[PDB]
This record gives sequence, structure tokens and C-alpha cells, in this order.
Amino acid sequence: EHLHPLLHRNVSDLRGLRYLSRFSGDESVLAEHRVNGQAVLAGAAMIVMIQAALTDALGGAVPAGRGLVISDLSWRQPFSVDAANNGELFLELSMPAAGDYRIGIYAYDQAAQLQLHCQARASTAEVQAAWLDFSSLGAQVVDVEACYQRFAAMGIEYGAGHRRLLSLVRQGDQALARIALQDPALNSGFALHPALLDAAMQGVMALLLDELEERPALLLPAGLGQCVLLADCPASLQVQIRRAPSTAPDYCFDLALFDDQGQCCAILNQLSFQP
Repeated sequence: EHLHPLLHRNVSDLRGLRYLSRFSGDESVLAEHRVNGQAVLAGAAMIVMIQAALTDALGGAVPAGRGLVISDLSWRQPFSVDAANNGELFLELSMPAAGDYRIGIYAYDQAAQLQLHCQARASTAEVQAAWLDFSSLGAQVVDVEACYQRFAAMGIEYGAGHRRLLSLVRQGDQALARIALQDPALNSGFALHPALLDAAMQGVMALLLDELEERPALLLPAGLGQCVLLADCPASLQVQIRRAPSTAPDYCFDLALFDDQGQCCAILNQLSFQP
């Protein structure tokens, strides 16, 4: 059986720990995430793959009230399934020093050249919750369809399984989003479902509708300072989003994911979007 819906097989050998997933292109993380008309693996899915790989390498579970921390992640080229790569996406995991893990996600092109798609470092730590800080007094209700229309105008179209933004409210440079899976049962087997993590990232558009023009340039996640996984995430979530300073021509945000009761389940610090 697959080790994880997004981490199919363990192919470790003397070169080191390594994992392999083969996608057909019909999977929701690809087919329901189309960029300029092509089914492309959502950046969130690679974060989930790192989390699954680390959890497996640690014996199948994170230990002792600690959190899985992914740091200094960068997305390079988008991944699409084609005849060249046969849908095969590899993840290499090394530990150059105790508790200091290095990850690379890559695939092969038509030229037999290895292409690096994602790179990050990981660790485990005791971590402290973010606090749901959002006061809606005076808040603005953001039209979710206006957000998806803006994404569509830049070239990003989502299928129903990844159109999980249910509501948005904006208060200054902060926004609060409600997201939930189309089929809650599909949360089975995921500590954090990629569609919910992707929907959390979609929420940043609440803060950009006024800044961006009708036909803005395509913006995609390019870097992430930290992704902290504190606890299993339910099928319904609240997402607090705060605009952060960024150098041009980029945009940066901090996000925190909470359950319907306000418990912090995951934190994303310094999520950078770039043309």
C-alpha cells in the first residue's frame, strides 16, 4: 500500500533515504490546480510530501509533544506529469547533523536531466501556539468569487476540490478565512490535507484585490520561512492571514491555521509570492 497518499514508495538505498511517488495527472492535487491551462502540482502538496517523508523516517510518528518544523523552503520549477518523467517525483532525505534534516524534491526531464522542484531543511521542536487574534469589528466581507476571478485572470484555475475558500473577512492588513474539504472523509490519512493548505494560501488574495490590477502577472509561492505542524488538522479550518513586509516585486504573508475551536494546528511564517 502507499506509505501516504502523496508519498507512495520507499526507495532508500546506500545513497541515502529516498522516496518515490508516481502521479497519473488525474489526482486532485494536479487536475484541480491548473496554471496557464496545465495541471501543475500545488506547492502545498510538496510541503505535505515533506511532512509525510519526515514522519516515516522518524518511525511513523513525531515524538513527545513536539512539532514538525520545515524551514527555508524554496519552490523552483512547477511539476507536471509528462511522458519524460512518467509522473515520477522523488524526495531525498539526508541528515548531515543530528536532528538537522535536508530535503530535495526532483524529477527528470526529457533530456534525462534531473530537475530540482523543491528544497528545504527540517527539524523537530517544542513549539508555541499562535493565537487567533482577529477582531471583526468594522471588518470587510471579501467576495470569494472575486478572489477566484482574480486568480483566474492571472492564469490559475481551481477545480471544486481545491476551491475550498468558504468565506473571507478583511481587517486592515489582516484577513480571516474559513476553509473546509469538499468531502470531509478524504481527510483520512492526512495530518494536513494539501487542499486545505492550498486553500489557506489562496486566502492571501483577500489582501491583494485592491493592489493588483484586473490582469495582474502570475503570482506563485516561491519561498517559505517556516512551516510548523503542531497537531493534526481537521477537515474544517480557520486561517488568520497577516501581510508582511517584502521587497519588490514580491508579496509576503504570515498564516496560522486553527480548528473551529481556535486551537492552532499549523503556522506558516514568511510565505513569499513572486511573479
